[PDB]
Order: sequence, then C-alpha cells, then structure tokens
Amino acid sequence: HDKEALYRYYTGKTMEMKNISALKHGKNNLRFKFRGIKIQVLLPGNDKSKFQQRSYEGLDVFFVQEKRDKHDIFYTVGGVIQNNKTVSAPILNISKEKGEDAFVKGYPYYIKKEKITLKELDYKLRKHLIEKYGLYKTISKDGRVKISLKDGSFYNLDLRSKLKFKYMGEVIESKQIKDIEVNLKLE
Repeated sequence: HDKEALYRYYTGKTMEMKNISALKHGKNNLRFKFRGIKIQVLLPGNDKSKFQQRSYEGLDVFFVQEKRDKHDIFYTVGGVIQNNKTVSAPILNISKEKGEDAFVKGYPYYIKKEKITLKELDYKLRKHLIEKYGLYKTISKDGRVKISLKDGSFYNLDLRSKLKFKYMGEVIESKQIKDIEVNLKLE
C-alpha cells in the first residue's frame, strides 16, 4: 500500500515553471496561472520569513501535484525560489546489493540551476532511482539518500516515506553539494 503510494507520487505530474508572477492567498499560499492552469502553492511554516509581501515576480516554481479539486485548482507544496538562475555535477553513489556486499558505483548527477529546493532534489533523485533501479517498482522502499554539502551539512532522506511538507521549502545552493549517497535494499 505505502510502497505503491510512493511509486504513484514520485512518478506523478510535475512541471518546472520559470519566471512566475504570483499573489499571496490567505496567510501561507501563493496563487498563479500557468498556461491557464490554476496553481496554488502552500508555503511551509519554515519559509514564512522569505515571503513577507503580497505580490511576486520572477519566481522559480517546482510543481508536484498533491491534488486537483472540483474547481480545477492544482495544489503543490513549497518548491519556490525567488532569484534563481540556470552546471553542478556532484557524484551520486549507489549501494544496491542484498546483504553485506559493499559494491558501489558512483557517477555524476547533474543540476542545471544555481539553487534547488530540497523538494525538487528529493523528487528528481527518487524518479531517477525509480527509472534506473526500480525503486518502489521492483525493489523495496527500504533505502536512504544522504545529500552532503561541502561544509559538512547534510540531509538524510528516508525512502520509506514521502518527504514531509515542512521541508519542501528549504533551498540548497547547488554548487555546495559534495556528494549524494544512496543505500538501497536495507532489508
């Protein structure tokens, strides 16, 4: 059930929308139209300090469909960067053998943007693992992804659940990413 829900979520509708103008709706949403589609973005509580005005121009939005309602409003969470510019090539390394075998393959993973939300990085990394290695399709959801930055900061993502909404606004400077360690089939 949860494995299938993850498969569906991480292969769902997404759009990268560049140079967006948007208006605040209520205290913690943004609204805009893109190609005529009504988009409402929930701003996670952690990111309130960045969004202290009523209208915006030049936003970069990574849309992931959480739902579409009766009125054809399409809802997404976080994924907004105010001043983005569009190559970072951190090494992605994968460990995917059953049991002890420590065999690992590392290769460059390309990021075109100067800044990237944890939301977009999480999503695209999972889609990569779904498509290349069968994550949630032919292998289990028991894995982890550790994104390390040059200063020693890191984000450890649990592949057994969806990224939480509260973390979908975090912005990462793409050139700071040192490496991405993926451990799969953790039993």
